[PDB]
Amino acid sequence: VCNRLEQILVKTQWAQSYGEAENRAAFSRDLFSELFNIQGSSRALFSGVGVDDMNSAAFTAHCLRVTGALNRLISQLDQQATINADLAHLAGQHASRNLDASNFAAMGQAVMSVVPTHLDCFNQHAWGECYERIASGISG
Amino acid sequence: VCNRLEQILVKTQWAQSYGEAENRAAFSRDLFSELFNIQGSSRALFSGVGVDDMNSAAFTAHCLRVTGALNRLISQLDQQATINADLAHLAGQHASRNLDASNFAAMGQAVMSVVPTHLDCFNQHAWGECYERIASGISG
Amino acid sequence: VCNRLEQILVKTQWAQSYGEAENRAAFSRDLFSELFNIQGSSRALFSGVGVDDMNSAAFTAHCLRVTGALNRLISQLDQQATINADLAHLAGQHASRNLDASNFAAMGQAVMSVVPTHLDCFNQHAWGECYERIASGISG
Amino acid sequence: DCTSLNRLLVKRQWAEAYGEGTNRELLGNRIWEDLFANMPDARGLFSRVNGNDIDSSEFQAHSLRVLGGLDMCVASLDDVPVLNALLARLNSQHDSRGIPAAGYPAFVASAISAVRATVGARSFDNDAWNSCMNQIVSGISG
Amino acid sequence: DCTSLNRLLVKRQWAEAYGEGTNRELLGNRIWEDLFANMPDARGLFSRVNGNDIDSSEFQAHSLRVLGGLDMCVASLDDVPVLNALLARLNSQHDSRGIPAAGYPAFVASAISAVRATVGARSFDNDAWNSCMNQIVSGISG
Amino acid sequence: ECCSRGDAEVVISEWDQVFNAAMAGSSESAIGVAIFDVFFTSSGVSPSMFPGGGDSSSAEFLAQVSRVISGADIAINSLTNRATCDSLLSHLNAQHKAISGVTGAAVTHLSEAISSVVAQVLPSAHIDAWGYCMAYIAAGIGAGL
Amino acid sequence: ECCSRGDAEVVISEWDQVFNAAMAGSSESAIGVAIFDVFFTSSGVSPSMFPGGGDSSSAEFLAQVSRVISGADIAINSLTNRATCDSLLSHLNAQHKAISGVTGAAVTHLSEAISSVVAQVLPSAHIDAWGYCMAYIAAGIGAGL
Amino acid sequence: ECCSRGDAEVVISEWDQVFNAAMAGSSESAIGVAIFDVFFTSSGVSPSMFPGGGDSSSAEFLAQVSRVISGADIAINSLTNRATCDSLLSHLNAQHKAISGVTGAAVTHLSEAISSVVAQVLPSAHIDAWGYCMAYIAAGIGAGL
Amino acid sequence: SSCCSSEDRANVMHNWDAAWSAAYSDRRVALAQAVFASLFSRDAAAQGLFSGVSADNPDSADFRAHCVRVVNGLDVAINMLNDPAVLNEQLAHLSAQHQARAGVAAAHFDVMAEAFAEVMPQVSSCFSSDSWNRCFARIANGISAGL
Amino acid sequence: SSCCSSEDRANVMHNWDAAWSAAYSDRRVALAQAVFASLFSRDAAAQGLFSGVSADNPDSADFRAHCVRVVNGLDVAINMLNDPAVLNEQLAHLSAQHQARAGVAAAHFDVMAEAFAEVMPQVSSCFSSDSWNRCFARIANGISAGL
Ligand code: HEM
Ligand code: HEM
Ligand code: HEM
Ligand code: HEM
Ligand code: HEM
Ligand code: HEM
Ligand code: HEM
Ligand code: HEM
Ligand code: HEM
Ligand code: HEM
Ligand SMILES: [Cl-]
Ligand SMILES: [Cl-]
Ligand SMILES: [Mg+2]
Ligand SMILES: [Mg+2]
Repeated sequence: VCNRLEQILVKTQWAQSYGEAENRAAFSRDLFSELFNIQGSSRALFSGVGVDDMNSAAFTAHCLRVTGALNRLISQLDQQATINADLAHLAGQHASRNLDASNFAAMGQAVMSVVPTHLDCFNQHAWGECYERIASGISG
Repeated sequence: VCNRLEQILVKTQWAQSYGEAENRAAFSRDLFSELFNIQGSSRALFSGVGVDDMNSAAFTAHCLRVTGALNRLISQLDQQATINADLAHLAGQHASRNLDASNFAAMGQAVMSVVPTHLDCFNQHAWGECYERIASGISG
Repeated sequence: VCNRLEQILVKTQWAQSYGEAENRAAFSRDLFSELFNIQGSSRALFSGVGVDDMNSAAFTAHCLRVTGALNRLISQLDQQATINADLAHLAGQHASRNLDASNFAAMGQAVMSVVPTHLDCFNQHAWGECYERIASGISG
Repeated sequence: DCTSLNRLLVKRQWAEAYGEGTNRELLGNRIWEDLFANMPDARGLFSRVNGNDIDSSEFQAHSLRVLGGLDMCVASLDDVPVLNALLARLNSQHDSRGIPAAGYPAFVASAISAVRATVGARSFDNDAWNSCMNQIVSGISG
Repeated sequence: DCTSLNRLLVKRQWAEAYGEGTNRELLGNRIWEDLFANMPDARGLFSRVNGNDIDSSEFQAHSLRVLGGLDMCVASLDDVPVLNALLARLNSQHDSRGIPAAGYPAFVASAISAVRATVGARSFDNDAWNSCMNQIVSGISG
Repeated sequence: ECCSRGDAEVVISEWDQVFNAAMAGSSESAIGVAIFDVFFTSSGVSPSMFPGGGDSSSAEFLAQVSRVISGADIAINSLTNRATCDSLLSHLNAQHKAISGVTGAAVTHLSEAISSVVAQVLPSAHIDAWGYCMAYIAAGIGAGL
Repeated sequence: ECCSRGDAEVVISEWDQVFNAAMAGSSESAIGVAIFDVFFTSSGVSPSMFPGGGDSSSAEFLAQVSRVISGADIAINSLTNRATCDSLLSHLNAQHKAISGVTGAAVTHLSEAISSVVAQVLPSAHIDAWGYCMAYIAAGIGAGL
Repeated sequence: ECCSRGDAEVVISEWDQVFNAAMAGSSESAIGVAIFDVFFTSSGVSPSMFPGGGDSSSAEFLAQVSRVISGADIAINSLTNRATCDSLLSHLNAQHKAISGVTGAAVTHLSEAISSVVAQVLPSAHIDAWGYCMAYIAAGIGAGL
Repeated sequence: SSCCSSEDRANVMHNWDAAWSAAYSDRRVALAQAVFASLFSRDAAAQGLFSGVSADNPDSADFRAHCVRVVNGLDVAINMLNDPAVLNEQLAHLSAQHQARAGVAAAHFDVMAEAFAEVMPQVSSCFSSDSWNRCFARIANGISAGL
Repeated sequence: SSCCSSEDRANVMHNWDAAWSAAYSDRRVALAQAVFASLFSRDAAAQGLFSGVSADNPDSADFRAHCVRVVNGLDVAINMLNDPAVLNEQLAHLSAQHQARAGVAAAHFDVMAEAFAEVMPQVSSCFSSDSWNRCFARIANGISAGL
């Protein structure tokens, strides 16, 4: 899943969206705003990171950690052993959260709803495949 | 499928993309360009509408007919009996083309790849549901 | 000292400088910067208001208190009994500081060095007279 | 008659005149200034909402409620059963307030002039607006 | 009552309406056009200053004197003894000119509407303006 | 020319004024039924020749009305690109050639019903530009009929 | 936030509208005496606790009014720099801690008198932004009281 | 201040110059391994304390390098919003508190390795602004260690 | 109780305006119908309070007209967010109207707020939940004052 | 007799406007009081002409009101400098009023001009003396015509 050509599209399109965002904190908060608006039940999962105020330093810091992780993963899509190790590390970090498939699906929808609004060109399928690669690794 | 609230999102977002497009012919040609780039085998289906030259009057006219149909359908999502009749009419128009599920899936990907690049805000799920409503009606 | 006509010039020119300043904190800090540059020995008098860092919240707050006092005094130059009472109050606030005539003279020079750089028109004599009115009241 | 094409015109022109929230107050003021100039004794009916000072917060809130009432009716012109239920309620809200029957045609004239002033005379259709406004006030007034 | 806070509001709004010399004529014209529309027989009182042609030099100078008179009173609202001395003189200047008592409330309405039109309805306070204008005209009119 | 670039721009602008952000998506049926009412009166064509027999309470006819307004929309919006417009019109022409009892005169009546209803909902409409451009549309749809 | 940057800008703009080029320097006493009148009524605080016993004919009280309006001016004008504002408020807090019989509730009443008088002289005032920002000011001056 | 808004902007700009459109996504590993090489030399810390034992041929260590460069990226990019940056640093601090044998001095050495490698790949780097801002970062990560 | 700021009001007015259908009642009815379905699911007893508007048949003209009135009332209040002096008179008006309805209580407004919070992200693009929550509270608290 | 030019009028109107207190009478009273003190110092007999306004007590409300009237009259005239047709009617009006006061003579206007020339540089920033002198003459000569 997420072949070498699909990786080219996703790397290029992430560079043009996240990579070129003038306000990285706002981009990252928007991701979570879309997530909560897609699946209201997800919001409570973030009670440990100041989610009651999405403009808080605490919540913004969480959002930046997440898009930074997306960035570091996208950078390594082509390095199978390295990304597998990194995905396992993230899986460990999410293990105690008792997430389910609907949660990962909602995050995929959020990513794929925010990203194209920052682009002139977007490839839905490649993004679905490479998001699946990441989600499956983190779900563990 | 495609509930009354989802219809609000899709109507609003179609209005803001197609509805506000400065070059409707270009928007419509872009849809088909993305379709062919997603599923190369779809291109030959359009041999009767001058597809060898996507900038031709003949092919552009086809593209405009298609986005005009998308527009008239989106306008009637809330009028069940009317849209059902219109979808049946379109189903008749596509019956002899021996299309398959992969073709409808590829068109959905094209629509959902072009539309958000014209928007500040896009709701993936609502678009998937209402595209499914239309596709199922046309597939017949 | 500081006659009714002189008051007109000073009120008008204060309105056009302080009154129109886009950055009141910067205007007020500039006053004290000029004071310290005129009389280096004055700086230590302000050790209780964070003067070691002139950009501190503590020092900026002091500067704003001072130009606000200049403003409220200038507003009452024409109300003899009221300004006399207010000047006596300020005199009480400065009594324990063991200030001398050279200190008041240096502050007058600072005021009269900052103000005209914000004006198209400045009347030196009227400013000297009305500054003297204020200084004499505060020196007590 | 307030025909289907009349309703289309009135809806579109109302949305232009009222659709942006700022200048809702400007539209309302146009109505009341005109109405009270033509019918000064009408001002007294609004004593509870400070009709002597149309610029007061109390009157301005009343003015904006009136425009919202009109908006509900215009938005529902194509759905007569809903429109009738809206007018039924408006009727209850106006009965036994000592409102003279003449107040309604006066208000209709003031409202039409206000919309006309807002959207411009060249695009305007007095016939459509009168027909549709008369349908509305017929449901409200005794 | 024309209270301390009323006087503060009237002073500030008057200074906005009258404070720049150009458009003093525009403010005056708003008053006279309104007054003579509401009270046509008032026009006759101004025959010596060419009231038939409000745009004439003679009438315009009169108009600007009136506004200057109002300015003196507004500027002095906080100083009742000076205000009373100003009104005393204005009274002398209006007595035995055959001015009907009704002319004063009419002028007050015209002046308030003119100021309101100039400074905008959203910032306006009709109560303050009426109270303070009534203090002024009470000193001028018989 | 007849239906010049300038005429076309006026017509497109006025169609857009009718179907603006507030009205687009909600008013097509009412506009369309009104166009058909004027058409039936001027043309003498039988409602029975249409899906749902011209009955505005029938979903089959309402869907027909949706198609007609959309077809008109597509042609109108392409008036400034004449080569593309000619192709749209040729497609519509083929569709009507396959239908018994469509005449050139009747196509003219429908085109003029579009113009007249537009002028009813938009009093300021440039009736001349609408005439010239709807005549160009009618000529294309009605070719050989 | 409560008293956001946006709220602060509105409040500063409105205070500037009251104390504009025509009014600044001439209207402080009248505004101040009115604020004190509303404060005395709402708070039940004795005028005798103030210089000149709250008598508006007394220069000692008029000078107090001048100080209070100026203090309010300085705090209000610093609302967009929260660190500086916090310091101004802490200084005022120390000054009121040194004064017997200043309560937190009374500080709230005075802050609300400022807002209410502003709305009386400026009908268009954003009463919500004034409430939020005057509450922030009251919290700082009234801390521990 | 130390690491002023201006200093922060310089550092962010220079980090962006290193990780520009051509280099971002492809150079992190090489930059990261070099940072670790300088760190191990200056700090005397055992490679064995790291995933994959500090072996650049091991995917476990390469993934660690990816995390470290990304963590640095996130902190650096937030330098102009101090409240957000403080929170990021507090999170990193908690993570390192949970790890045996992380010292304050070692955190300083790693921060200085970032600066030194940046200056090696970007000769024009403002070494002072890097020192001030990396010291702020080190102070936060290394708090209580 | 977090303040509905100038910035929050801008966000809410933007979300609201962008989703508004200015010429037709169908969209506002659909919005309100979804809110009421949520409210009645969360608090089954609340439905009885609406017996005067045929709540038992939410698709009825009677109930659809109620939906229009509710969404209108909220539209007017939202549009007054930048003029709170006027807002206060409007909310006092609405409060009086709800005081006149036996059984309507402040607790019901909390449930209504939950219903809007659920429904708005389904009809509004780039919906700002925190700003909505704070400014809805500003409005609802004004209506529920005195009950 | 040097002409009060368009440029002079601009200068005078600028100096005058910049020094004006638009909402309060205290400044214009202070200006006029200084002018009268100068006038009466220069021409002691002139004070008797002002017995009807308590000139013997320049701080009286009666005299302060006169000060307001004089500064008002000059303010109106200055503001009419760019519309001389209207100015001429105003100065003719003022002339008639001064003709009605026994003992007021053209020579007094020269002394008044000296008084303004002395006082204006004490109240106006970047005061343009030549433009003031020419345009004051334009105004004063209009009032003093016929006496
Ligand atoms: C598939 C893409 C995802 C990525 C790249 C990602 C990344 C991250 C990162 C980097 C952290 C911080 C780890 C740390 O330093 O402690 C984190 C924490 C967390 N993530 Fe995710 N995540 C993803 C998906 C999800 C999903 C789908 C959910 C649930 C809807 C979720 C819920 C959480 C929670 C609850 C935390 C802990 C917050 C806390 O510290 O209280 N994540 N995630
Ligand atoms: C679900 C969304 C779709 C819509 C709204 C749509 C609409 C239309 C319309 C309006 C026409 C012209 C009918 C006429 O006037 O004769 C058309 C023709 C056609 N469509 Fe589609 N279509 C859709 C999907 C597809 C898909 C998924 C394919 C295949 C990949 C496809 C293949 C064709 C072909 C081959 C024609 C005939 C072209 C010709 O005349 O030679 N369509 N479609
Ligand atoms: C003549 C114009 C002056 C004005 C209007 C003025 C005004 C003020 C004001 C308002 C305060 C704050 C009082 C409080 O709230 O506690 C203050 C404090 C002070 N002033 Fe002045 N002042 C003037 C001149 C001077 C001069 C000439 C000096 C010495 C060079 C000076 C030295 C001080 C000191 C040392 C403090 C106390 C700072 C502290 O709290 O530690 N002032 N002044
Ligand atoms: C199409 C026309 C009209 C509409 C849509 C309309 C709408 C409204 C609305 C929505 C209210 C508030 C109801 C409530 O919540 O209690 C109201 C109140 C009122 N209306 Fe009308 N109205 C119209 C015409 C008139 C006319 C012509 C008059 C009288 C000349 C009038 C007099 C009043 C009065 C006196 C009130 C009550 C004010 C109060 O609260 O004390 N209305 N109207
Ligand atoms: C606040 C209200 C008013 C003010 C401040 C005002 C002021 C003035 C002033 C300053 C003059 C010139 C006096 C002079 O130098 O002789 C004047 C003249 C006059 N005013 Fe008024 N006035 C007011 C209201 C009215 C009203 C209500 C009327 C009648 C309806 C009126 C009728 C006249 C007439 C007839 C003259 C004489 C015109 C002439 O020179 O022949 N005034 N007024
Ligand atoms: C400007 C003039 C006209 C326009 C724009 C127009 C447009 C259209 C369109 C867009 C369709 C749908 C084609 C399809 O997808 O199959 C259609 C169908 C049809 N039209 Fe027209 N038309 C016009 C005039 C006429 C006239 C004058 C008649 C009758 C005498 C007519 C009779 C029909 C019929 C019977 C159908 C087929 C309905 C069916 O069975 O599917 N049209 N027209
Ligand atoms: C928002 C609320 C308030 C503001 C802005 C304010 C401001 C001030 C200022 C600027 C001073 C002058 C300090 C100095 O230079 O020594 C002052 C003094 C004073 N204030 Fe307040 N104040 C507030 C509330 C109160 C309240 C509620 C009380 C009474 C219960 C009070 C009682 C006093 C007294 C007695 C003095 C001292 C007068 C003296 O003897 O010098 N203040 N206040
Ligand atoms: C500026 C200085 C530093 C930065 C930016 C930094 C950053 C990081 C980051 C981002 C992580 C990943 C956290 C996670 O997701 O679990 C991490 C982990 C780690 N760091 Fe650091 N670090 C710094 C200094 C140090 C130092 C000086 C040491 C050693 C003495 C150290 C030892 C470790 C270890 C052992 C781990 C855990 C690996 C694991 O088992 O998952 N770090 N660091
Ligand atoms: C911000 C939220 C709300 C708004 C804007 C709102 C608005 C309105 C409006 C405009 C009316 C029509 C008033 C009339 O014509 O008398 C109404 C009626 C009513 N409301 Fe609300 N409302 C809200 C919340 C609630 C809540 C939480 C309840 C309790 C469950 C409630 C219960 C009622 C009832 C029982 C009626 C009367 C229905 C009838 O006509 O029989 N409302 N509301
Ligand atoms: C440009 C210069 C002057 C202006 C604008 C001016 C203006 C005025 C005005 C507006 C009045 C009030 C008229 C009324 O209500 O009857 C007045 C009154 C008078 N003026 Fe002047 N004046 C000027 C110069 C002079 C001079 C040079 C003298 C002679 C010394 C003079 C002597 C008087 C007297 C005696 C009165 C009557 C005072 C009273 O009310 O008892 N004025 N002037
Ligand atoms: Cl909808
Ligand atoms: Cl002054
Ligand atoms: Mg108001
Ligand atoms: Mg003229």
